[PDB]
Amino acid sequence: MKFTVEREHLLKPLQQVSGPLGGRPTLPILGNLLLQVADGTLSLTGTDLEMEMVARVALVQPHEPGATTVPARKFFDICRGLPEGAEIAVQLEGERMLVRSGRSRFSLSTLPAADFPNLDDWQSEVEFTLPQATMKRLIEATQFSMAHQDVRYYLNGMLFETEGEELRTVATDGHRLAVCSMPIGQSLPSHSVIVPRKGVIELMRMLDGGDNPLRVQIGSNNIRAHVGDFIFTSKLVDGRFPDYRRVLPKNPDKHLEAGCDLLKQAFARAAILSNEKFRGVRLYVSENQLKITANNPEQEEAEEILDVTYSGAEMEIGFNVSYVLDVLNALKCENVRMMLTDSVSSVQIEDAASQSAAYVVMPMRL
Amino acid sequence: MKFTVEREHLLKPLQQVSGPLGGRPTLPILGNLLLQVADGTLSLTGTDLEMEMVARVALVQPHEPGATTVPARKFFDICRGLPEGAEIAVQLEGERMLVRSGRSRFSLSTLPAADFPNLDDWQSEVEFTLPQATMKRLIEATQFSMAHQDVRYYLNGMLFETEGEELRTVATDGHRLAVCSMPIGQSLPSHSVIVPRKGVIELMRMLDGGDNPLRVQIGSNNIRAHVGDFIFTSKLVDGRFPDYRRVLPKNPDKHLEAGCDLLKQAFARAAILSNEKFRGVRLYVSENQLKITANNPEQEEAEEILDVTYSGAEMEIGFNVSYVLDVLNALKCENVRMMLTDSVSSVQIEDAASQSAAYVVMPMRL
Ligand SMILES: [Ca+2]
Ligand SMILES: [Ca+2]
Ligand SMILES: [Ca+2]
Ligand SMILES: [Ca+2]
Ligand SMILES: [Ca+2]
Ligand SMILES: [Ca+2]
Ligand SMILES: [Ca+2]
Ligand SMILES: [Ca+2]
Ligand SMILES: [Cl-]
Ligand SMILES: [Cl-]
Ligand SMILES: [Cl-]
Ligand SMILES: [Cl-]
Repeated sequence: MKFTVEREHLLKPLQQVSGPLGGRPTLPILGNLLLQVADGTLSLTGTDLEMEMVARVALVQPHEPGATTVPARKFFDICRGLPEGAEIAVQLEGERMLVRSGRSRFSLSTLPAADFPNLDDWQSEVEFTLPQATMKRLIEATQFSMAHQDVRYYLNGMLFETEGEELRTVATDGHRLAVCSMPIGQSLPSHSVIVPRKGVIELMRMLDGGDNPLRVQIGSNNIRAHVGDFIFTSKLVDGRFPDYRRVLPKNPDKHLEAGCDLLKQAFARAAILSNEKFRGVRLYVSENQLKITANNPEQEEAEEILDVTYSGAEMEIGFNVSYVLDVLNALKCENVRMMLTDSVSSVQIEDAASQSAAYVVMPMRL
Repeated sequence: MKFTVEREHLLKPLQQVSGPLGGRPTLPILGNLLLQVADGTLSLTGTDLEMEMVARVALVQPHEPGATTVPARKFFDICRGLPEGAEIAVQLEGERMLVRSGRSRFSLSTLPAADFPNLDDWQSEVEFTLPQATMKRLIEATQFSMAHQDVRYYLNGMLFETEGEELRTVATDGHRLAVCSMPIGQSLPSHSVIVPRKGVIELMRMLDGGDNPLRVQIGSNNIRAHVGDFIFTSKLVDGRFPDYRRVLPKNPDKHLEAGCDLLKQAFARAAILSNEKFRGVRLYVSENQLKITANNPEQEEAEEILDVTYSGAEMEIGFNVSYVLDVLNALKCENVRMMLTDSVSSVQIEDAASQSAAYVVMPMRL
């Protein structure tokens, strides 16, 4: 195996296939990158045995086919540390990979490519394309509502659902939920899968905000995403994910509208004097007014009063203010709508000018 | 006690006296800010019993004299959380301190000002002034060479020495040393003191880069620095701080000059394949050439060759590459001079254009 590639044509793929900072790995070889030269292409692969990242680099300079594996971080750091425009010449010498550029020389330990884990081929059952910006919006809208290392593994992931011409994400941890839907202009089969946290992170990381579209393929136990000359694949998560349709309050009779930032800053200040564990705040809604209160065990108290748009019946309700602040921070908009029912029911929160995303927060008895 | 102050006039002082995050106070009340209204001035004080930060703010709106203490972080966060232009009205009502602005109300728990530790008065023995830029230069030149939680506490601090018309800082961890001297245009007595790590951090934090000169007072066991309407005091550290004059190599006549960035990038690449614990690299100097090599226990190897300016005798020497990189990162200059003796002696490193700072690194047997 031999190749010579310009620094700039290696750096991006090497970064693409790096994956998360974890370790120590199950096998030593999982800390290595698989390098394969065949048919005029260098392929670079990283895996943790469940997800896999593969980049392809066309080789315009002379090259010889073959494969090896090398320490991923060291190889990347070497390439990154070389000067702009550097010609990175790679070859094998016994059990080492030689990397040479100008008067810089490196010798890295290898492990056999034949020993690198090859995940099984699988069959696509659902396929669609969408802009990178749409995937970005879908994941960012909901990601914060995924559970955190819950024993119910399925809540730690994110639902991806096709219905009609829309892709939808749902995330929930039992206490609050987020759902976002976006049209992608294709007739889709009705289907849903659960992508694990680590897969969601990589789906986000692979977006570069350039013009390449995202091509997705869903199998029975896997999902693949292609962007340019990069492929990411992840296992799916088993389990039945909650139906968002059952979580949206059935028929909220009361609607409140307010400036997002004004509302956010009022909750943020009140939150300072809320219980550090339970984070409870109380809302009192009245004609065009919201009063927010908070107190903690040492009897410190916050009160905020705001003008808002509200003509419904007066009511009182408690919420975990972190959950509310999470939502207002994910809504990146001028005005918000809160859809209420009563003090023992959930609230739905949305951009006042868009129903693309909805958020549900359950009340607290206070 | 009563005052009303405009938010932006309160925020800077509150931040000035906040001190470090991640605090373990040795008395609960040290988590509180001391507020004192007297003679038309609000003073704000924070302390950990060893250092103390005091800000004074002139009160142009009605006020009433008195003192109390309140949780520091909550008070700051409340004021920071209020909108731009907010007027903050504060009133002490027994066990509670009321903080109100617009339609935002807060009540904070108080502890009596009478219970707030008052550090003893002490006598200045050495005094001088200097531009803030000179203090910044002196600290930034040497701070990185202080030890990291060494059991010899003096090594964790920074020596401040007056000699002639110069102020000098020295920092060392027992293996590498940094020293920087700057003229301050005043005839000084000969004196040296050790400022603890936390004091160095605050000396740096209190610089605003404005025209306010730094006024320094040194006593037998304390130091004080005044800038504008802010005073910082720190206890000094006991111990026998190393004499930099004995650490500088006596006759380092073999002088090598090289571009800082080229030297740095070569060391940074070689470092990748150095021992992760011991970080050893070897330097081979010869006419107008430097070769750097590194290897680790897996027998991975790096080699770098650069052109340099060198007409001395040939020699090799081993160094901890992290220490060398730390120096080159601190220098921020075009060219560097390395001043060598032999394979069992230390190296002195300087900006080739300035002798105001010097750095010493001990050799390694490799
Ligand atoms: Ca990588
Ligand atoms: Ca070389
Ligand atoms: Ca495969
Ligand atoms: Ca999962
Ligand atoms: Ca209404
Ligand atoms: Ca005032
Ligand atoms: Ca009190
Ligand atoms: Ca005092
Ligand atoms: Cl190329
Ligand atoms: Cl370079
Ligand atoms: Cl400060
Ligand atoms: Cl030579």
